[PDB]
Amino acid sequence: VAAFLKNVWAKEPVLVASFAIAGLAVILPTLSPYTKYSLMINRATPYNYPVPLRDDGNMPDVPSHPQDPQGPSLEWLKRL
Amino acid sequence: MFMINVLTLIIPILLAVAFLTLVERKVLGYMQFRKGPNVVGPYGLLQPIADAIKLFIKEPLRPATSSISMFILAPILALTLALTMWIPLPMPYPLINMNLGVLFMLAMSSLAVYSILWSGWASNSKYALIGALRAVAQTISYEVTLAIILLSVLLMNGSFTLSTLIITQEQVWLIFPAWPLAMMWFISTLAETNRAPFDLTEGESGFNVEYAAGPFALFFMAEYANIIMMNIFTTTLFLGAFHNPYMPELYTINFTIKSLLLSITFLWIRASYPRFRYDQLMHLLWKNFLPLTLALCMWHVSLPILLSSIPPQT
Amino acid sequence: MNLMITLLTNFTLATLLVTIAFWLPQLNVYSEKTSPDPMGSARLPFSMKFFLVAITFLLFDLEIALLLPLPWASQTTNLNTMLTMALLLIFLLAVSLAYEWTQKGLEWTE
Amino acid sequence: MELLQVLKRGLQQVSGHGGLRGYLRVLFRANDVRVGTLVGEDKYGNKYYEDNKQFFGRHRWVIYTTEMNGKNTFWDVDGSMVPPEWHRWLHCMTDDP
Amino acid sequence: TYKYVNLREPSMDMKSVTDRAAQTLLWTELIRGLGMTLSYLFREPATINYPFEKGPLSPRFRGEHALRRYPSGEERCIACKLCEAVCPAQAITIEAEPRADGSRRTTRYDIDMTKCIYCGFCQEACPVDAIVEGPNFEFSTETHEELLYNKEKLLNNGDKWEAEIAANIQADYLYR
Amino acid sequence: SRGEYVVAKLDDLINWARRSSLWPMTFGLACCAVEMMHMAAPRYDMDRFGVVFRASPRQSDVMIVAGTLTNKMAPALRKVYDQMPEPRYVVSMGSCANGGGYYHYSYSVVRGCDRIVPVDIYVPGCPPTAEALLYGILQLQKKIKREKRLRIWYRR
Amino acid sequence: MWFEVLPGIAVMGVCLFIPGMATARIHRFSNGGREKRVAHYSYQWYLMERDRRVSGVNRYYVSKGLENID
Amino acid sequence: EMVRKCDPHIGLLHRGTEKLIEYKTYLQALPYFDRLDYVSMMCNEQAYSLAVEKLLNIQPPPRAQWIRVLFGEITRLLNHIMAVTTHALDIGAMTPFFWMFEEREKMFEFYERVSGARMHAAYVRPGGVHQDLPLGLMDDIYEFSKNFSLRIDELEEMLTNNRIWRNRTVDIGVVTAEDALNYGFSGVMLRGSGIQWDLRKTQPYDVYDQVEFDVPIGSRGDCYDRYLCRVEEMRQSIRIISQCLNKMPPGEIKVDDAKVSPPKRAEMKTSMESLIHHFKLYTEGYQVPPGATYTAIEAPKGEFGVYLVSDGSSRPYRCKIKAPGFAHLAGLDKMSKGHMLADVVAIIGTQDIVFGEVDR
Ligand SMILES: CCCCCCCCCCCCCCCCCC(=O)OC[C@H](COP(=O)([O-])OCC[N+](C)(C)C)OC(=O)CCCCCCCCCCCCCCCCC
Ligand SMILES: CCCCCCCCCCCCCCCCCC(=O)OC[C@H](COP(=O)(O)OCCN)OC(=O)CCCCCCCCCCCCCCCCC
Ligand SMILES: CCCCCCCCCCCCCCCCCC(=O)OC[C@H](COP(=O)(O)OCCN)OC(=O)CCCCCCCCCCCCCCCCC
Ligand SMILES: CCCCCCCCCCCCCCCCCC(=O)OC[C@H](COP(=O)(O)OCCN)OC(=O)CCCCCCCCCCCCCCCCC
Ligand SMILES: CCCCCCCCCCCCCCCCCC(=O)OC[C@H](COP(=O)(O)OCCN)OC(=O)CCCCCCCCCCCCCCCCC
Ligand SMILES: CCCCCCCCCCC1=C(C)C(=O)C(OC)=C(OC)C1=O
Ligand code: SF4
Ligand code: SF4
Ligand code: SF4
Repeated sequence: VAAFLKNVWAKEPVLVASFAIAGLAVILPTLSPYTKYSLMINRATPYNYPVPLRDDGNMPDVPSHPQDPQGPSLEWLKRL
Repeated sequence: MFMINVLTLIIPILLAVAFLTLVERKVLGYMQFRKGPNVVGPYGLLQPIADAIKLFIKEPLRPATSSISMFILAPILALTLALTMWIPLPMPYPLINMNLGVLFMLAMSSLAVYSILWSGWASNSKYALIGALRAVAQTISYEVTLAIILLSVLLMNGSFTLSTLIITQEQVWLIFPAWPLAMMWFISTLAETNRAPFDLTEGESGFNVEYAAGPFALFFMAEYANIIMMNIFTTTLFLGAFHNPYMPELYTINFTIKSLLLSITFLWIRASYPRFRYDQLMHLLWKNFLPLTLALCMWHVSLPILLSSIPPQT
Repeated sequence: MNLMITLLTNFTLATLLVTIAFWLPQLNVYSEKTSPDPMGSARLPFSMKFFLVAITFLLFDLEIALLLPLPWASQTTNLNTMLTMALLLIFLLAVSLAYEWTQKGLEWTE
Repeated sequence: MELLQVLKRGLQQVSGHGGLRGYLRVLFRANDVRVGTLVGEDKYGNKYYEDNKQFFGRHRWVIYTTEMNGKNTFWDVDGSMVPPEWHRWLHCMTDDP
Repeated sequence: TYKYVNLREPSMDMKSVTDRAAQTLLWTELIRGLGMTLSYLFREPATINYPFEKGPLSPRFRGEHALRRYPSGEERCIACKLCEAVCPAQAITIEAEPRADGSRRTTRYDIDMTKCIYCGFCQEACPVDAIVEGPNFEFSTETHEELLYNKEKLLNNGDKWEAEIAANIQADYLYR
Repeated sequence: SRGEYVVAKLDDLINWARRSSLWPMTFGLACCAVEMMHMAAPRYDMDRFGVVFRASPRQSDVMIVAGTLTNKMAPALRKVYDQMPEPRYVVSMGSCANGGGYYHYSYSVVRGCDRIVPVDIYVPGCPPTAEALLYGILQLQKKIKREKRLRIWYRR
Repeated sequence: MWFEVLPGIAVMGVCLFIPGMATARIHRFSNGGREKRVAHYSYQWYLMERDRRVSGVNRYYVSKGLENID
Repeated sequence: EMVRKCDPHIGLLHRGTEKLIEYKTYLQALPYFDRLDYVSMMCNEQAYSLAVEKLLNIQPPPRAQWIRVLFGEITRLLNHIMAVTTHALDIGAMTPFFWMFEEREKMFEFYERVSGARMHAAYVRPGGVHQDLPLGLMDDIYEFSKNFSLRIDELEEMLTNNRIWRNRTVDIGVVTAEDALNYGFSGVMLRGSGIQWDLRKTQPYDVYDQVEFDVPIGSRGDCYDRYLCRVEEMRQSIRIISQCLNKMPPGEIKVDDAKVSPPKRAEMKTSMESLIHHFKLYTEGYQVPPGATYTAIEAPKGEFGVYLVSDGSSRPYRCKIKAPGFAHLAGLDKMSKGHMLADVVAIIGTQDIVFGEVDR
């Protein structure tokens, strides 16, 4: 399998570079520790208005003010 | 006041296309161990003026055209599309600040092959028509790698906005993460403009040999407007300059120097290489640039995701 | 509106220069010319290969048209599906190129 | 810095033609501004110049007269305006003016 | 006593194969050619400033024809028709007679400059150095018959160019 | 008058532009082609006069006939001259284009290109040197400089 | 020598410098000494039309600050 | 795209040269050979001179032979510069054309200093050369030769390793050795196919048995190996020029038979026999003994030969001119089968074709 690689790298190095770049593009997002952060950043981006909830009386994880401690925080994005 | 801005765009385009001819003749002179024009003006500065006045009073060839209307519309379309490719160019501010300036430029350069096609069919020579069809097939071939290289780059931009492409390159030139895209882009812009080593309209009779000298000068100046424009677009795209919003002329001087050096690089490439045979540049597109361009298109799709560097939409 | 003004100015400058280039040497009264091509009078021979490269352009350009919303598509929250379908469209353009290759479709204009 | 010596040589080429007027005179007639040692002047007003630092072909030249045999040769310089005694020297048939 | 151009079998180890692949993908020889063209960009060109600067010549140069005279005013040509006998293009037409003092002199000495091949066989056939092919090359005309020289035109060319022709012959007659 | 002054200045303008941008179509027939190529070579360099190197025949200003015109190529010369747009000029370079030359008495040679086309400059030599050909091109430029097209038009 | 080509490059470079300098100065002249408002999206156009209405003089670039409230 | 048939119609420069030779004397018919292969002037002069001298049973003096070989190799440089640079100019490499025509211009100055004409010298004559070298010429030929290798180096830097130039020449115009012998090819057209044949080695003339040089042999028969053979023949021509400059002997330059070569003008104007011989050589010409020779040299285009027939008079009965371009352009149709329209211009380039020697 090693003689085939040197043979095609001597004859057709454009296609070797092509299949190498394509194979890296296929396998490498499933191996990266940062692929989680792409999804986390895309769901942290507020295109819409954050429509508030009617306070029934029992929602301890929903804040009453933006500067309240509870709620989703973005210190992971400020730090990274 | 806006019409003043339109004229201060389009009249210096015509002047820079006029003097690009002089710069080409001089630089190709000194690279060929000779001088260029230095008799007509001081340092040849009146050579484009003399040559334009010569061409505009040269006799018409007065040919038999199949269509009079397409024989009129091919220079009109060539000049109009050569002038409309400049209006979204951010330098540092575009004339028309449109949200899809990249896609607009890609579309209006895709429309430029009708000048070649209509001018080839308007000539009654079958050989001129065959050469026109070869030029059209060459140009629409290299449009593919234009579109895909441009898409792969703008996956780092986030939008088709040309003005955002300055914001993208504030920390680094975009030729650093995309130099294989940049070099295939540069050769594809070299093959879009029928520019050497891809000038098979001068290899052994092109599409526009049947026009008069006036309309041939109009095709020629549309082609050089396309050359200067694609160099400016390449400079905006990969070699993006520093911009102070309180001092815009710094960006204007910086991109102007880079675009001049890139146009002189076109001049210096035509003074260095033999032509391709036609199947050899088809081989260069379909069998060399397009597999690499698809591989790097997969790479620039998947790379902002694996590095968490997806650019903003706005 | 500014775009329509600019397009009209570009078209008007182009039509003006074309009219000047077609009618400034017509003022000269040079002479009437009689003047009684590599092919002599033969009909234009069709080549299948130019038509094949034009259709191959059209098909890959439709695949490009599918590929064009990718910089906006990367902003989604379904990134695994977006990445799979993006790599799948570029792979199908590659498979179309490979089938055009290996069945001698890219030959004598390679 | 040696760019400064280049620009000083340009300024003394302006000085060497007797200022900006004679400088522009030789610039628009000769398309060339470099100064040489005046080898001589014939009976017509043609002036003959050496510069042995120039390469072989540039090292001898003529600035043609502005009037010869009644003709206004200010812009209409002519290669056959050179008399035969200077035609050996200018065409390098001899070293001797 | 011979050599083989292009008979090098290239090395197939990973070093040389990677060198050739880097040349293919990174375009090294194309940058080499661009560098050589850039190196000529900064050389001084070889262009002389014609008409003010002239191309170098030699006293052997074969230009415009001339009939010469002695240092007494008497013309050298004694009508022997050797120049028109040796003339490879038959450009010279000569008719002669004895003139009023009985000298052997021509009455017709035509040179068609549009038949002439400018090879100077006439000036080396000439036993008295009468015909020469002088140093003038800048004698283009606007009309064809202005290049059909008669004896008057050739004698006027000799009177015009003798100060240069005699010095060129003085430079070159020891090689003849 | 005033119109005489205007047509004088306009003739000077159009003659400046035509002589300062001459484009040659060179017939590389015979040995004179090599010396035309030396007139284009970097020592003499026609392009510094605005005289470009190898314009196409449908856009050229002067036809430089450089070499022997044989009888088998006389209609090809005439056809190229008929396809040239006006003002077209013809420079006859060297003795075979001028009067047949060394092949004047041949069965197969047109005795001078002036039998086929009208000729403006006759450049003599076998071959004429590249400096002599450049002299002939500058004499052609002086011939264009003294043209009186609009002045004769104003007097007709 | 090679600096003979620099006058043509200077003329062409000034001609390339002119359009960007012109559009920068025309944008600052037509928009109150500032950049032209970039409205690629309908929220930016909404705020711009709000500025044109709150300025009172039918010009979005006439800015109104704390002095326009009590 | 493919070329099925290539039919070259020629005769557009047929000027009836060798019928015009039949009415002119041997000295008078010498300058027709300047104009056949009109980039290889003194080589054709040498071929005609060797033909006439072979029929005359005389030989040139040694200094004449060394001058003829010196200017034959200067001429070989001229022709290979023309060949390589116009073969690249037609393909599209326009720049080494201009780079090499200044060295070409300096060699035309060498011709003009030795004869008076820049191209058609009429300098190599039957009997020797017409005139001796002027003083200071060999020093300037040395100053040229000292620098010309770098000019070949930068030409070869532009074209040889360039991938575009290799794609225009590597599988183009491939000629087998047996077809090249059968089609009558000569010179590089043989040696590109591997045929070890050069007439300056095998059938040597004037002093080529005394100069030492190598012969570039191709291996594939294509346009590219013929290109490399012409570049290496420029190299080896510089080698021969150095050996000619160092080994130039003293002595006369015409044969000292005043019934063949004309006497000096100092003794023509003094001696009776010399004036009679000057008269008869410039009016009648010398008589050549009756016979037919075929004398061929290795011109820079290939075997350039003269089949020269004398009947006893001072004018040739017949002068057939064998030129390499005739057979090479007859082989053009075979060499272009299975190739493309932009390959035919490379094949007409690699066959160094000048139509003065093709059509006569
Ligand atoms: C925008 C600013 C300027 C940009 C740069 C451009 C400036 C310089 C321009 C020079 C003049 C060029 C004139 C035209 C030349 C045209 C000919 C030519 O070059 O053809 C292209 C040639 C064509 O190949 P070819 O024709 O030479 O080779 C023969 C081809 N076969 C075998 C098919 C017959 O090469 C390419 O197509 C390469 C394009 C760029 C490739 C970039 C690869 C990047 C690295 C990938 C990874 C490699 C490592 C291995 C994997 C590692 C993984 C971690
Ligand atoms: C899995 C990731 C995604 C993969 C798909 C997307 C890839 C992106 C690039 C698309 C390219 C499309 C066209 C490819 C066609 C391949 C087949 C081919 O060309 O075969 C013919 C060729 C011989 O060439 P010839 O027929 O003469 O053609 C004229 C040129 N000489 O034969 C050859 O040249 C032989 C070439 C085949 C071997 C290449 C090996 C490369 C190895 C790289 C490292 C490992 C990569 C692993 C990925 C999977 C590999 C199978
Ligand atoms: C963004 C900037 C872009 C700039 C682009 C242009 C750059 C180069 C500009 C030109 C530079 C200077 C050129 C001078 C040329 C020579 C003019 C001249 O002197 O002509 C002399 C001629 C005959 O004069 P005469 O009196 O006969 O002479 C005998 C004297 N004893 O007399 C005549 O010919 C008559 C007079 C003609 C004068 C013409 C001068 C040049 C015209 C240039 C027009 C365009 C200039 C730029 C426009 C925009 C900026 C203002
Ligand atoms: C033979 C005939 C003659 C041939 C020569 C002349 C024609 C060819 C050359 C001219 C081509 C005309 C192109 C017209 C449309 C161009 C596309 C376009 O409008 O893109 C710009 C922009 C899109 O970007 P975006 O920023 O999203 O929009 C603004 C929102 N803030 O969108 C905008 O800014 C929208 C602006 C308003 C809409 C403009 C519509 C223009 C008029 C309709 C087309 C007229 C031309 C018809 C013929 C075309 C060619 C066949
Ligand atoms: C009421 C009065 C006015 C009537 C209408 C006139 C309109 C303006 C026309 C321009 C002025 C008229 C004179 C035109 C030139 C005539 C004089 C001339 O040619 O002088 C010769 C001189 C150079 O001498 P020469 O012999 O050519 O050089 C040999 C080399 N040493 O040549 C020179 O020095 C250079 C001459 C340059 C010519 C003028 C500059 C170019 C044209 C500018 C106007 C047109 C521009 C149009 C747009 C072009 C494209 C951008
Ligand atoms: C509105 C008109 C502006 C001036 C016309 C365009 C600028 C002048 C270019 C002249 C020119 C040059 C120098 C030139 O070299 C050339 O040949 C390749 C041309 O094509 C025919 C040209 O048109
Ligand atoms: S130079 Fe030659 S062709 Fe001319 S006249 Fe003299 S002998 Fe005849
Ligand atoms: S020019 Fe000389 S050779 Fe000719 S006829 Fe006169 S004297 Fe004799
Ligand atoms: S005039 Fe003479 S040198 Fe010139 S091309 Fe003709 S034969 Fe050759």
